[PDB]
Amino acid sequence: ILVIAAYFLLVIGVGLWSMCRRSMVWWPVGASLFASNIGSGHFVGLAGTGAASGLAVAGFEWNALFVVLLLGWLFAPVYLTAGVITMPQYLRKRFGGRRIRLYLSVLSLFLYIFTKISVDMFSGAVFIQQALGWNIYASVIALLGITMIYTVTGGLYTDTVQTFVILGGACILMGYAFHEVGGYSGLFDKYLGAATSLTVSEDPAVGNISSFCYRPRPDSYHLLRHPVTGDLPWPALLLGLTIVSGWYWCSDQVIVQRCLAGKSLTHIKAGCILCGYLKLTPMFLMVMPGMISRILYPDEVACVVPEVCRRVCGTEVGCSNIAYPRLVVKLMPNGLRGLMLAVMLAALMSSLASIFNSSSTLFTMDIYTRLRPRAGDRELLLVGRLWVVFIVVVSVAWLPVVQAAQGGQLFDYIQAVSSYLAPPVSAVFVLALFVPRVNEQGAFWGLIGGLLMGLARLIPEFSFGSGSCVQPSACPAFLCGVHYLYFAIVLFFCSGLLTLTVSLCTAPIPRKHLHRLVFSLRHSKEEREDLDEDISEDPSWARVVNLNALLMMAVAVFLWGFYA
Amino acid sequence: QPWMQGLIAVAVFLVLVAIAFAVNHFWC
Ligand SMILES: CO[C@H]1O[C@H](CO)[C@@H](O)[C@H](O)[C@H]1O
Repeated sequence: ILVIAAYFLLVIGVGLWSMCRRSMVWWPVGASLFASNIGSGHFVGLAGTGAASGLAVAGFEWNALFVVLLLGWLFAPVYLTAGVITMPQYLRKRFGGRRIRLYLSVLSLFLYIFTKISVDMFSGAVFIQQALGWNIYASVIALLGITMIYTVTGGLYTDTVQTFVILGGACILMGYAFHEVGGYSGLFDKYLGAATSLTVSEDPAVGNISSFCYRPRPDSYHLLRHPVTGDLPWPALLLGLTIVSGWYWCSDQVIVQRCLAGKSLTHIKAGCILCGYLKLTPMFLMVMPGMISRILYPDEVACVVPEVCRRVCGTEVGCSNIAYPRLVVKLMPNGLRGLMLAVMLAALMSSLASIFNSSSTLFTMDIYTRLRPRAGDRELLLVGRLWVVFIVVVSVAWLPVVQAAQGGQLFDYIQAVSSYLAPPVSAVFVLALFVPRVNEQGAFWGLIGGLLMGLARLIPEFSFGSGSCVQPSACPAFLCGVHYLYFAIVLFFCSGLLTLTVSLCTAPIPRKHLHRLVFSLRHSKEEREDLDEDISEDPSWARVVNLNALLMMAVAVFLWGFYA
Repeated sequence: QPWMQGLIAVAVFLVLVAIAFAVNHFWC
């Protein structure tokens, strides 16, 4: 309690001093990106899916690496040269019309409510539930209260200290966990025996457990699985998640807002390099501790019997997601476990601050100005604060859906939901950035068709439900058997085809309106038609960043290959 | 042996990057 009290005192003091009293260097930008992405949701989801499935889930985070450099090398020049403050404003400038911008902003807001805020709130809730032994809803209420206090006092230099604290805490935890199990060879030589001894299921619905998925998966060690037989197939990883990460980094407002503040293009590229190098790390720092929790505490983590799972977590399908919280509750020394919770709250606060700022700059700027062209600055700030409060309460209301989905594990739920609605935005952004032929309605109709098909495939997911081997969900295999990342690829391709079909069959857009808004015309010196910056880099720093980017890619590919 | 397959992945990625930069310098 002393460590938590000291950390809270530090936060209150820093916030009070900040309240009383665009040229960011590369390292603060990289720290801001990492803190915006990494939160309690990432730790909980990665640990839970590592306990359930294995290291393959970590390959998701490693695939967030590559796109960042694309974000740093392909779409950042367009964002800076166009002078676009937000992402929907870019499409407002390039395409025109107030229908595409408004709809895309609304869709991004919904992707926020059930991809960023709700998962982080539930992760903080499970942390407090495991540590403080409260109910799930009471834990959500407590997290809401403490996050309101943090926002009122702390609010927004801080990125570097947040990242340093998070990395230090996670490194301490992994150091004390690996020796607890006996090391890397200790974890790899004893993981497959993590099967629980309780397979009874006294309820006559299933009787004896099928003894197929209570044991760890035989291919749990392998990062790459079978294309059809194995869960999270490699076609569903390499191609499936690149499309989603395109929206996450290169197209979402959170990352571009945390990235547009760089001093120059070279500083932005170096910050992206730092973020990728820090993205090498969270595999070791999240997925392996989940296996640690599975090994030391198999009966309390790998439960399959509905009764014991309901006792432990309140859900009969999950309890794989309590891998990380339980781990810090017991493994860490008695004097510790305050610093670990402080680190977790730090990650949650960084993520929520970034999300709130991005949601404010999305709704308060795009929609409100589209509705109220002129308003006072105080009114704008009040609208932003009210939107943050409303977005938080909406995510809290949506949290019960997050409670039990995609087999009871959270990160698979994030990947599934983000594989249904993001690919439309990804296809629209790619077509706008690289295909001049696209028009406003050509992109809009493809986008709305992709949304309709995604919703049609998504409604059964939370209608019929999901379950484990004990009680598989009752839904057609044709509309459920295909992996969510496979459906992401298919929907992305059909949305691209629809957008191209509508565009080539309808009146194009003149080129005079298309200066510096397309990656093929970043360096054009001609004037714009105003349908409604100044990037530069000296060769020495440019080549330095290019070579270190190549080295970072080499390291990422090496770690990809090393874990099969 | 994880290290040998990791080295193979590094080699194939290096060849891929070399080809990409070659076509970049050829097609401008
Ligand atoms: C919420 O963030 C997580 O899921 C997104 C896709 O939604 C991935 O791109 C990212 O690497 C991962 O950390």
